[PDB]
Amino acid sequence: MLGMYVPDRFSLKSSRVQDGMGLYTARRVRKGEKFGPFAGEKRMPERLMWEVRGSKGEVLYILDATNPRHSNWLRFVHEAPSQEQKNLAAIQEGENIFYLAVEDIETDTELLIGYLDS
Repeated sequence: MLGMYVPDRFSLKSSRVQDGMGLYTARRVRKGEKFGPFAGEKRMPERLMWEVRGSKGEVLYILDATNPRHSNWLRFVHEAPSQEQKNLAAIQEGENIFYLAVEDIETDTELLIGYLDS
């Protein structure tokens, strides 16, 4: 009875960086908007994963979105093949991972995560 939830400001359309679907905007994203937190299963050390680190840089745990039942729609955001295509960057605000829009994003554009650079 339940479909996986995708907010209505986004759409799944054919990805331009991988086979299958990717997450696209269905309306504009303004520079500075942030999305999340990223959801996943908390793993101890032993893509679809984010290390979560403490104030001092020590690894607290890994968030693993491999299982769709324990994650959310941020898992559909593919990695940017080259840093020029990136329009989201991962920020760890406290202990949560958020995806931050680092430029304005037009409607009908695939969201692609990468590193903040310069």
